[PDB]
Amino acid sequence: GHETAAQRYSARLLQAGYMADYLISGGTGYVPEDGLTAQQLFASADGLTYNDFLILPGFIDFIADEVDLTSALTRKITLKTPLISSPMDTVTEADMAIAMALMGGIGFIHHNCTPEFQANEVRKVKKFEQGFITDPVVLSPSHTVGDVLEAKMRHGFSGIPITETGTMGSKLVGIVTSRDIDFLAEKDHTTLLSEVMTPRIELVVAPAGVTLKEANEILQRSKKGKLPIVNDCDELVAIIARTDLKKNRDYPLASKDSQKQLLCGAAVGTREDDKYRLDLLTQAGVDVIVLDSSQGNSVYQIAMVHYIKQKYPHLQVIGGNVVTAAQAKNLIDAGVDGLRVGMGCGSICITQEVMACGRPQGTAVYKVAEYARRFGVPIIADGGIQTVGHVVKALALGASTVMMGSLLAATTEAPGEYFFSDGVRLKKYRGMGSLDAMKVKIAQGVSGSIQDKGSIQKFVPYLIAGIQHGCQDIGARSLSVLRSMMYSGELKFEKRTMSAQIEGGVHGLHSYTFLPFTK
Amino acid sequence: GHETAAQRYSARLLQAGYMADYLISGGTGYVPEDGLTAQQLFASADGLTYNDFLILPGFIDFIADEVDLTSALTRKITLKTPLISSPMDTVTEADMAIAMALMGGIGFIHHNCTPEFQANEVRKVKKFEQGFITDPVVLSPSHTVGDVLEAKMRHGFSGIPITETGTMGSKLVGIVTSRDIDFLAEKDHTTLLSEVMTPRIELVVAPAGVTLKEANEILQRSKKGKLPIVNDCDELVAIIARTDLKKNRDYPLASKDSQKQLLCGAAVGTREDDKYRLDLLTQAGVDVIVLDSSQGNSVYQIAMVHYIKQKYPHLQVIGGNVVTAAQAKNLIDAGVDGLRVGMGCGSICITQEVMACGRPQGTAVYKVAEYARRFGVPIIADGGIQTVGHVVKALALGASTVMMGSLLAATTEAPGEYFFSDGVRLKKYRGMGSLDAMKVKIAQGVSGSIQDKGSIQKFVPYLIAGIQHGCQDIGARSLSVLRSMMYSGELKFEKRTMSAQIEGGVHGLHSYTFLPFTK
Amino acid sequence: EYFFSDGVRLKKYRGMGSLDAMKVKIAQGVSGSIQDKGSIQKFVPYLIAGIQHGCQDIGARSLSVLRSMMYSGELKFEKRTMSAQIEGGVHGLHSYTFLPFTK
Ligand SMILES: NC(=O)c1ccc[n+]([C@@H]2O[C@H](COP(=O)([O-])OP(=O)(O)OC[C@H]3O[C@@H](n4cnc5c(N)ncnc54)[C@H](O)[C@@H]3O)[C@@H](O)[C@H]2O)c1
Ligand SMILES: NC(=O)c1ccc[n+]([C@@H]2O[C@H](COP(=O)([O-])OP(=O)(O)OC[C@H]3O[C@@H](n4cnc5c(N)ncnc54)[C@H](O)[C@@H]3O)[C@@H](O)[C@H]2O)c1
Ligand SMILES: Nc1nc2c(ncn2[C@@H]2O[C@H](COP(=O)(O)OP(=O)(O)OP(=O)(O)O)[C@@H](O)[C@H]2O)c(=O)[nH]1
Ligand SMILES: Nc1nc2c(ncn2[C@@H]2O[C@H](COP(=O)(O)OP(=O)(O)OP(=O)(O)O)[C@@H](O)[C@H]2O)c(=O)[nH]1
Ligand SMILES: Nc1nc2c(ncn2[C@@H]2O[C@H](COP(=O)(O)OP(=O)(O)OP(=O)(O)O)[C@@H](O)[C@H]2O)c(=O)[nH]1
Ligand SMILES: Nc1nc2c(ncn2[C@@H]2O[C@H](COP(=O)(O)OP(=O)(O)OP(=O)(O)O)[C@@H](O)[C@H]2O)c(=O)[nH]1
Ligand SMILES: Nc1ncnc2c1ncn2[C@@H]1O[C@H](COP(=O)(O)OP(=O)(O)OP(=O)(O)O)[C@@H](O)[C@H]1O
Ligand SMILES: Nc1ncnc2c1ncn2[C@@H]1O[C@H](COP(=O)(O)OP(=O)(O)OP(=O)(O)O)[C@@H](O)[C@H]1O
Ligand SMILES: O=c1[nH]cnc2c1ncn2[C@@H]1O[C@H](COP(=O)(O)O)[C@@H](O)[C@H]1O
Ligand SMILES: O=c1[nH]cnc2c1ncn2[C@@H]1O[C@H](COP(=O)(O)O)[C@@H](O)[C@H]1O
Repeated sequence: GHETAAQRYSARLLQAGYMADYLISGGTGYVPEDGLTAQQLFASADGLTYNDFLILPGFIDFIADEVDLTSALTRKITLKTPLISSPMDTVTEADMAIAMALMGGIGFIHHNCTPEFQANEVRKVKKFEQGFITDPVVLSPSHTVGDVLEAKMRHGFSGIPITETGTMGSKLVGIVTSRDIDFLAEKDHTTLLSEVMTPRIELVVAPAGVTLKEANEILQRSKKGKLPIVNDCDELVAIIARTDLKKNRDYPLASKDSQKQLLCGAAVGTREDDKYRLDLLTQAGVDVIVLDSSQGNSVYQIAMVHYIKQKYPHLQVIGGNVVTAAQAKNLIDAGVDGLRVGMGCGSICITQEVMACGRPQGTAVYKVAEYARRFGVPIIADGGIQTVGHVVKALALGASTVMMGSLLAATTEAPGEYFFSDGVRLKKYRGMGSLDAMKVKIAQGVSGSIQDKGSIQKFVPYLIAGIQHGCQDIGARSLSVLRSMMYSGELKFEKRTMSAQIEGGVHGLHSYTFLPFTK
Repeated sequence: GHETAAQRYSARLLQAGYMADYLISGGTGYVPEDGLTAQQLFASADGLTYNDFLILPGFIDFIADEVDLTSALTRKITLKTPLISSPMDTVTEADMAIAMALMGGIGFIHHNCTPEFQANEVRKVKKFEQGFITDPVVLSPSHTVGDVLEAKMRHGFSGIPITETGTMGSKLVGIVTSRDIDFLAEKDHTTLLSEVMTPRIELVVAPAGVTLKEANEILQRSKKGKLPIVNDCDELVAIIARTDLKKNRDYPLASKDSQKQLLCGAAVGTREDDKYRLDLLTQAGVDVIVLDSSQGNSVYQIAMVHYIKQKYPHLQVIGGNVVTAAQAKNLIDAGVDGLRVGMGCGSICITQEVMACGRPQGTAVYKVAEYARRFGVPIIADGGIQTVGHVVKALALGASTVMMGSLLAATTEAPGEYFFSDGVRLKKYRGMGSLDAMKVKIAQGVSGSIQDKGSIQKFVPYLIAGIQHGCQDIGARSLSVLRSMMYSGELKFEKRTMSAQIEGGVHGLHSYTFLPFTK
Repeated sequence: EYFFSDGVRLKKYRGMGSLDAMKVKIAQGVSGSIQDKGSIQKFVPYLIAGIQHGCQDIGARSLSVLRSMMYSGELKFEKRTMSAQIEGGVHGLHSYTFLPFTK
């Protein structure tokens, strides 16, 4: 368990020169009671959203950089950062899902596409960083230089081992890389690969059955770009690439499986066709599934959870969108590994004014997360996240991870093109029930647009630093400590009137121009 | 009664594989308590309007299309859809009242007109769709072709049976339709109808005393447009027309009486003059009456209710406007068959800031409907209905039907013309106390304008799909089940702070553009 | 389809070089939108009546006569300064609401 502000302060006093006190209480020192407990804040029976309250500051005895952001995504998946990219077609295809997994979050690929398109986008995420490359691009020596350029333009891989048959089930005869085809003139689609490959007698190779680390040290000291791995009869078993050692050095938080591939999630619906779609995604090596619906407490979703759990029992499933403990119960009881929380919040949404249904998102995160922790189930807080203060509030109220749409929209890794709407660079961002993309067919989203924010790799470390500094002013040394302080009543809250929200912002300045972060 | 979310979920589990539980309670399974009951929401003693609360989502085990929207309008009238057009001069003359009754609602014709104009607009509604046409347009053969074109331009009917004397009580001698006068040149007002009519020896006719379904089958297999009905002495009793079989096929929800005529309501005031008006409206065949006043709990209105009930005892009467149970009591006790609820809500209204009187419309619907169900009396929620979410909320709080002004204004079927005011197409919409149309003479309305929305026949199925999808996310199979869940405490509500209303809308998008429905 | 963008009914209208619907590929159109105008069968007779009344006020019995007066020098023109374009519009009214045509 955590240690109290009184215990920490008392310990820092015991580290310096500055009796019967331990006998009166002991460890439980006096702190004057101020603000509300989360139990008391929500006992009010009014719909509170992230703007309607504040967190009171604590006691600081660590630097903001020591703050641990490690988070459970599901019963069995842990991420080094609380951040998830929302499965929408204007937010997350493979470029976004790679960028989010590299910065220590995850992406879920959207399903407003064909089953084969979605499984191919998952396959692009899983192939980006590698331990042993077990299914490399291999060519036969009767091929041309034109084939090596076409392979580079079709996959993107310039380093191609050459085996006799042209598959892994064969003897290695050489390697072709970019540096031995790059200078060739346009007399390409004539020249055979035996004329250009570095031949197998010149190669540094390692014997099959080496661990990934032994093989790393062989490749590392060899100064080569690739290391082929070969069996006792001299056949090609795998390759490894120094690029992945560079990627590893460059991204110390990256969310990876045991094969050193990035983690990827995907969405599916609750139709019969989603059963086939799920089979392609599991063949593509997907790590976790979202069941992606406005109202997840349905007989159709509970059927699809039981189907996934009976067919792919090692696969992780997140139950859909819920806002009440009564909804969360039937999906936790159906056997989900996590839940998505939010309905009608979300910047592009109109569900509340179309359907009458929804809930205020601070209340929904608190009520669903307080119910879900009784069973050990993690919560994703989804939509309404406009600031790093909303992320810190969502995490403080009991969410394990936060899922963002509009905050990640109009980054360089978000799908589509910029188009410069109205004297601003301004990219498109639509919602999935938007009727802009897909019997009267009612809309539930609004087909809007968002300002440019540059790369995820520059914007997510701003989120991480904001969350860590928020935890430091609270006095929480990790996100697990922050939630422990909240359920214990140590974390205190204050409500805001309207004027309190106004004085928290920027007042009667004439001009106003904040710079978010400077590096 | 109705079956609960716990009972339904348990039943859907018993349809598959996935004990003391029945002995501990049985049927009343555990659901965690979350949100407020309607009785607890309104116990707050604060004026809540449709924007200040949300409905929490339930359990789904049916498709949204199964949702039954059948509603009581009065103690004795039932409509296949909850929707009513408000009796205002910029909303509802006969074109609107026909369009609303065809889509399974009703219209009440406005009274900012003469008694003879209002009775003629009712008569136009009652004539649009027909079983037996019992007093058809008839001519003598001694009329001219010019008289048939004049009849077509004065009534709108082309199929004119010809009887000797020229009335529906004389020997049939032929029929004239459009196809036997349409090609005639401008030598019209000379030629006798005997020269053009299909003669009685050529006609398909049916014997008087057939049922409507027997006559339908005879007309149907004949492939003619009309079927005359004739008695033993071969005089014209009635006609039927295949055009009405097409109307019946084309509009499966249409609100019809036993004679297969559309239902129509009308407004009258509480002055002594309104008795003559009421005589003419009942002559025209009107089905139901509104008594149309800002404050219905008056001695004048209670007089007029007693007069209508003593004179036309089969006629249905709706009480004025009320917002308190103390008002509702004296009108229910005077013997009304329904109540109109709302005062100072309504988009064009200023009565609250002029008179100091009114009530917040969510509270008023709840308090009046909760009092009125004790006596079996239906409620109309009137005014403030800006969205399909407001309709679902009004119905959930206990209204049986919803009456709309500004939402139906600036459709094609609403009275007046468009006039393109300020770069927007903008039809007129005014309120009935506008002083634009009806001592110092104080105004209570504001003479504004509303954007074009096309046909009622395209816009009402959008309302219907929105209400059905709203019921589906709530988990209600019908509007009766929705109100039963509300009075039982199964239906749960949350209040909204102002920031909760903000996050329910559209956030910091730059551009924003929602298509409401796609077909 | 109409899509109701900002409290106005709002059908789409683009230009054929708009890069919205078709090497740097330079764009030459802008992909805007236009307010609802109803049917061609109701709007074209307003155009026809406006053209006929314009010809009548000019004194021309047909469009061939109108062009014949122009090439002959019988048809006369006046230039407009900017203030002349302003007085040809609607002036210092507070509210303004023209009905185009009414059958
Ligand atoms: N979280 C939100 O607040 C929210 C709100 C609206 C839409 N969305 C998103 O929009 C997208 C579309 O999903 P959706 O929300 O329209 O719900 P959905 O696509 O799951 O279901 C749409 C409709 O079909 C029904 N349905 C689903 N599976 C069915 C089955 N097997 N048989 C019969 N009927 C079935 C549902 O009950 C509902 O009426 C998703 O990305 C979703 O997450 C999200
Ligand atoms: N519901 C609302 O919030 C609201 C508010 C204002 C107006 N309106 C509408 O505008 C219109 C006018 O409303 P109104 O209340 O002015 O109509 P009204 O005719 O009831 O009011 C007429 C005035 O004279 C009185 N009066 C009515 N009958 C009388 C009689 N027999 N003898 C003597 N005095 C009599 C009334 O008490 C009132 O002061 C109606 O269409 C009504 O629905 C609605
Ligand atoms: N070839 C290869 N080796 C890797 C990769 N990622 C990690 N390794 C190696 O596996 C061992 C793992 O050590 P770390 O990299 O510190 O830990 P990690 O958890 O695997 O990855 P990070 O979370 O990125 O630090 C080291 O020997 C690494 O060189 C990769 O993508 N490819
Ligand atoms: N060569 C190769 N790399 C693969 C393959 N599958 C995945 N990769 C990854 O792609 C990267 C290697 O790309 P290469 O084309 O070989 O070139 P590189 O060595 O990265 O050199 P640069 O691209 O110039 O930096 C590594 O991160 C590999 O893990 C494959 O079949 N062949
Ligand atoms: N002909 C006729 N129709 C009547 C009369 N009263 C009501 N109607 C209705 O008026 C409508 C028009 O009738 P007609 O003019 O005969 O033409 P129609 O048979 O509907 O066929 P259309 O020419 O396609 O409109 C029908 O829907 C009838 O139900 C009446 O006296 N004569
Ligand atoms: N002539 C005529 N027959 C009708 C009309 N409406 C229904 N019918 C007939 O009445 C009988 C009952 O049909 P239903 O399917 O029950 O029609 P309905 O419920 O009365 O009316 P809808 O709600 O319009 O379907 C059939 O013989 C119909 O053809 C009508 O307006 N005119
Ligand atoms: N394991 C190996 N043993 C021997 N030679 C190798 C081995 N792997 C690659 N080569 C050869 O070494 C040279 C450089 O290969 P490398 O993979 O580093 O090239 P590259 O990735 O195209 O270089 P660059 O990064 O500059 O573009 C090539 O001639 C290539 O065929
Ligand atoms: N019951 C009948 N028996 C015999 N002939 C009939 C009968 N009813 C109509 N006719 C004749 O049949 C012809 C077509 O009549 P119908 O009512 O179908 O025409 P219509 O509705 O005016 O045609 P349209 O829809 O094309 O405008 C006319 O010559 C008409 O006089
Ligand atoms: O069209 C839509 N209507 C309603 N909710 C949507 C729609 N599309 C996505 N959402 C939700 O909006 C969330 C993103 O909200 P945002 O981060 O505030 O922009 C998503 O993760 C979904 O839960
Ligand atoms: O002039 C007026 N003043 C006050 N209330 C009016 C007036 N005319 C109509 N109303 C009310 O306004 C309702 C329509 O409200 P709306 O649907 O919000 O536009 C009507 O059904 C009447 O109850």
